Amino acid sequence: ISADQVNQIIYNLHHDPFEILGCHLLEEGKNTKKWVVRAYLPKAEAAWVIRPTERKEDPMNSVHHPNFFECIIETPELNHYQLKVKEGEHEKVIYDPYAFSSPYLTDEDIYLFSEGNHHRIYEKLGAHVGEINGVKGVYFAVWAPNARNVSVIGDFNNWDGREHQMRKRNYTIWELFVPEIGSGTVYKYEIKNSEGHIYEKSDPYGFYREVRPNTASIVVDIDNIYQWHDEEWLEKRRNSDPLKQPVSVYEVHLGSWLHGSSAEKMPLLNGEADPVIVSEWNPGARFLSYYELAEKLIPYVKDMGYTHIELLPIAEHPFDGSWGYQVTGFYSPTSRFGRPEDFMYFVDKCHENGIGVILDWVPGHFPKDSHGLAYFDGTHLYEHADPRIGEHKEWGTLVFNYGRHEVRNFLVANVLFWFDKYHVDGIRVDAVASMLYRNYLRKEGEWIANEYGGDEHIEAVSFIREVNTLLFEYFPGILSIAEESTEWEKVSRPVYDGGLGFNLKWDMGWMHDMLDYFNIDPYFRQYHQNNVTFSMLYYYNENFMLALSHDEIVHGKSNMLGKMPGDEWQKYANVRALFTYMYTHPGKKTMFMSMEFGQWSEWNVWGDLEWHLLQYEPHQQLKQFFTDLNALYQQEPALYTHDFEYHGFEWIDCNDNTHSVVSFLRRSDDPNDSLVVVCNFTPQPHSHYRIGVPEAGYYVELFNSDAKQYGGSNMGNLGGKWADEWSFHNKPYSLDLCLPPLAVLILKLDPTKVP
Ligand SMILES: OC[C@H]1O[C@H](O[C@H]2[C@H](O)[C@@H](O)[C@@H](O[C@H]3[C@H](O)[C@@H](O)[C@@H](O[C@H]4[C@H](O)[C@@H](O)[C@@H](O[C@H]5[C@H](O)[C@@H](O)[C@@H](O[C@H]6[C@H](O)[C@@H](O)[C@@H](O)O[C@@H]6CO)O[C@@H]5CO)O[C@@H]4CO)O[C@@H]3CO)O[C@@H]2CO)[C@H](O)[C@@H](O)[C@@H]1O
Ligand SMILES: OC[C@H]1O[C@H](O[C@H]2[C@H](O)[C@@H](O)[C@@H](O[C@H]3[C@H](O)[C@@H](O)[C@@H](O[C@H]4[C@H](O)[C@@H](O)[C@@H](O)O[C@@H]4CO)O[C@@H]3CO)O[C@@H]2CO)[C@H](O)[C@@H](O)[C@@H]1O
Ligand SMILES: OC[C@H]1O[C@H](O[C@H]2[C@H](O)[C@@H](O)[C@@H](O[C@H]3[C@H](O)[C@@H](O)[C@@H](O[C@H]4[C@H](O)[C@@H](O)[C@@H](O)O[C@@H]4CO)O[C@@H]3CO)O[C@@H]2CO)[C@H](O)[C@@H](O)[C@@H]1O
Ligand SMILES: OC[C@H]1O[C@H](O[C@H]2[C@H](O)[C@@H](O)[C@@H](O[C@H]3[C@H](O)[C@@H](O)[C@@H](O)O[C@@H]3CO)O[C@@H]2CO)[C@H](O)[C@@H](O)[C@@H]1O
Ligand SMILES: [Mg+2]
Repeated sequence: ISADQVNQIIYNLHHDPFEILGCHLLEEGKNTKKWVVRAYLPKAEAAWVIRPTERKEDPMNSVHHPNFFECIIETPELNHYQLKVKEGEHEKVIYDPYAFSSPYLTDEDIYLFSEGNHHRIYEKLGAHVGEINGVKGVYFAVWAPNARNVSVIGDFNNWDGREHQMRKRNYTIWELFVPEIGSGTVYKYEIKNSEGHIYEKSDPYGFYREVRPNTASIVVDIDNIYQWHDEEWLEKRRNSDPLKQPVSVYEVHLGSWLHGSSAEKMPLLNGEADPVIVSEWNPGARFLSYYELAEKLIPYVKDMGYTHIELLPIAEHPFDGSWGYQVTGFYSPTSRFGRPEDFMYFVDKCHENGIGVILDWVPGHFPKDSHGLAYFDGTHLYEHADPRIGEHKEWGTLVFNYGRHEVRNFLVANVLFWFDKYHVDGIRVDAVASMLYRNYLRKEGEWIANEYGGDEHIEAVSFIREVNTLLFEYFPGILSIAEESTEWEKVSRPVYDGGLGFNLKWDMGWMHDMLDYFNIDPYFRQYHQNNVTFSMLYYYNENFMLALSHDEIVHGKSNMLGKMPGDEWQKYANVRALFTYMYTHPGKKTMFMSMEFGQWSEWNVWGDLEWHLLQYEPHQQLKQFFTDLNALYQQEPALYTHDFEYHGFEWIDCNDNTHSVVSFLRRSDDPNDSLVVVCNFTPQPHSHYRIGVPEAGYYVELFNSDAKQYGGSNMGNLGGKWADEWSFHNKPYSLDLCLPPLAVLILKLDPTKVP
C-alpha cells in the first residue's frame, strides 16, 4: 500500500476502509496464497497477527504511519485469526474489526459452515443489525436444509409472515433482510416442513429471549450495548498458567442464591424492567437481575476470598426445575435476570474485582420442547435420527448428532461465543460420560457399537477434542473442567497425548470418599482410614478439582452440617475439619453456595438461601472460617504452585488409623514455603502427639480449625512450637503437638526466629 491511501485512512477521508483494512488476497501460488492483513490501531506501537489454529504468530510492521500496520502471510486459507495489539505496556487480543464487509453470508461463510469450521458463524446466522442496499435493517438467517418454506414472524408484522418469506441459499440456509426494524424486535421463525406441518421456532442463534415461559427471540445489537474494562485482567489471564495459581470456586445457581420483592421493578444497568416472579407458588418473590447480582454477589464473593465464581447454566432454558441443565437457547444468557448487557456488566465487574467466571456449559443434550431445536426442519436435524444414539431415554432428552457438520459447528462456535462476547474465564461440562459412551443408560440390544465394535462414541470424542483444542488456542489461560464419572483415561490431559483436552477434572472418588468418611461415627473412622488416603494413589493421573457441588446437597442427601454425626458442636467441627483438609489436600477447590455459612436445609432451587442464619454466631463463625481459609489459600504458595507435581505433596504419616490422624507436607519453589499439615479426625484431643518434620526451627501455627473464633474449643499450640532433635516418621527433627478435637493444623517453619 501507498502513503496516499494510508493518509486517507488516518484523516478520515477514505470512502470505504474495508477496501484497505482487514484481510485481502494479494495473489495465488501453486500450493498456497499470499494475503495481507491491514489494521489501523491508534495509540498502538506494535501489533501481531495470531493464527491460533495453526499455532503461529507474525508481527505487523508500521507502514507510512506509526499506527498503521500491514502484515503479509502465506497460507492456503486465512479464515481464523486475531490481532494482538500493544498500547504502552498493555496488550489485548481481539478479532479484526474489519473482518466482515457486509452483514449477509458470503460463499466463504457457507462453505466453511458446511465443513463445520466456521468459528464465527454466530456473526452471520441469527439476527444482526446491518445495512443492505443502503438501508439500515436486520439480517436474519437460519439453517434448515429440509424445510419447504421459512418466514420471519414478529412484532413488526403482527406475526403474519407472508410479506417476509425467506430465500433459501445453497439448499441449506434461509435468509432475509428487513428494513427499518432493529434491536428490540421480537421475532420467531415460521417453518413449514417436508409434510406441510407449520411450526413456530425460536432462533437457534438468537442472542436474547422473552422471559420464560415465552420463547420468542429478540434482536440484539450485541457489539454496541456495553463498554468493557477488563483488558488488564484478560492480559493477565492470557499470560498465566491457571494450573499454578490458587483456584477456589464459589459455585452458584443465580436464580436461587438471593431473591427480592415482586412488589417492585427489576433494576438493570441504566434501566429497569418488570419483575420476574419465581413461582406461581411463591409470587411475592422475584429474581434478582445480573445488574443487582453484580452489586451483591460479587462483593460477597470478594470478601469471602474466592478466586472464581462458577455458574450453573445460564444459557436460556425454559424450566427452572432443570437447574439450567436443559437448554433451548444456546447463544443467549437467560432473560430471567435481565439483558445481555447486564451479564456483560456482571463479568466486567467480576474482573474489576479479580474474580473469574466459569460457566457450566451443556453440549450433551437438549429437550424436546418444540420452540427449540428438536426436529427443527421437519427432520432429525440437530439430534441423530437413530434413538439408540440420539435420545437419552431416562432423561427424556435428545442427543446432538456430533458427526453432523453444521451441528458440531453450532456447539464449537457456541463455546467460543461465550469467551468472545461475554469474556468468560472457563467452562465446566456436566456428565461427560453421557457423551463418551454409545451405551450410556442403555441395556443389551438397545444400543449399537461403533465401527470397531467398541462402546466409545467416536464422534463425541472428536468433538470434545476439537472444543478443547480451539478453546485453548483462541483463549489461552482459561479453565476447561470436566466431570466424568467412569475411569475414562486422560480426561484432563492434552489432545496430542490422546487426552480429551480438559485441564481439570472433578475428583468424584475423592468426594465420595470424603463425604462417606465424614458421615461415619468418629469411633468407627479407624476402620475407614483408607477413605482419607486412597485418592493419592490415582491422583497424579489427572489434574484434579476437588469439588463438593450442588449435586451433593439435594435429593435428601442433606446439607453439609446435616451429614455430620454428633451434637451441634461436633457437626460444625467436622465441617471445619473436612474443609480445612480439602484446602490443604492437593487440588483446586470448588464449593457450592450455602456450604460456607452452615445452611441446614438442603439447597432448594425454588427458594433462595436461608440468609437469616447469618444473624447467629455459629453461622458467622463458620463464614469467618471460610474467609480466613481462602485468605490463607491465596497467601500460601505451597497450597497452589505444585498441586499437580510430586514435589508438592508428601505424607509425613498416615498409619495411626486408631486415632484417625494423618499428616503431610506441601511444597513450592522456595523451601521456606513448605507447610506441615496435621489432621485429627475425632473429638479425642491429643496432648503430646509427635509428628516428624524435615528441619529444625520454630514452626508457626499458621492456621488451627479449633480456634475459638471459628466455633472451636480453642485447644492448640499457643502459636507455634520448637521442633526437637528427635527422629520420627523417618525424619531427623520432630514436633510434640497438641492436636485439637476434630481439627486441622497448618504449620510453617520460621527460620528467622530467636532461640
Ligand atoms: O487460624 C486460627 C488461629 O490459630 C492459632 O491461634 C490459636 C492457638 O493455636 C491456640 O492454642 C490459642 O493460643 C492462644 C492462647 O489462647 C492464649 O492463652 C495465648 O497463649 C499464651 C499463654 O497464655 C501463655 O501461657 C504462654 O504460653 C507458654 C506456656 O504457658 C508454657 O507452658 C510453654 O508451653 C509449653 C507447654 O506447657 C508444654 O506442654 C510443652 O509441651 O509445649 C508448650 C510449648 O509452648 O511455653 C508457652 C509459650 O509462651 O504464652 C502464650 C503465647 O502468648 O495466646 C495464644 C496464641 O495467640 O488460641 C489461638 C487463637 O484462637 C494461630 O496462632 C492464629 O494465628 C490463628 O489465627
Ligand atoms: O435437491 C438437493 C438434494 O436434497 C436432498 O438432500 C439434502 C438432505 O436431505 C439435507 O438434509 C442436507 O443434508 C446435508 C447435511 O445438512 C450436512 O451435514 C452434510 O451431511 C454429511 C455429514 O455431515 C457427514 O458426517 C456424513 O454423514 O456425510 C453427510 C453427507 O455429506 O451434507 C448433507 C447432504 O448434502 O443436504 C441435502 C441438500 O439440501 C435430497 O435427499 C437429494 O437427493 C437432493 O439432491
Ligand atoms: O478443659 C476441660 C476439658 O478439656 C477437654 O475437652 C474437650 C473434649 O475432649 C473435646 O471433644 C471437645 O468437646 C466438645 C465435645 O466433643 C462436644 O460434643 C460438645 O460437648 C459439650 C456440649 O456441647 C455442652 O452442651 C455440654 O455437654 O458440655 C460439653 C463440654 O464438655 O462440645 C465440646 C466443646 O465445647 O473440646 C473439649 C474442650 O477442649 C479435655 O479432653 C477434657 O478432659 C476436659 O475436661
Ligand atoms: O401486550 C401484548 C401481549 O404481548 C406479550 O406476548 C407476546 C409474546 O412474547 C410472544 O410469545 C408473541 O406471541 C406470538 C407467539 O410467540 C407465536 O408463537 C404465535 O402463536 O403468535 C403470537 C402473537 O400472536 O408475541 C406476544 C404478543 O405481543 C404478552 O406476554 C401478552 O400477554 C400480551 O398480551
Ligand atoms: Mg427466602
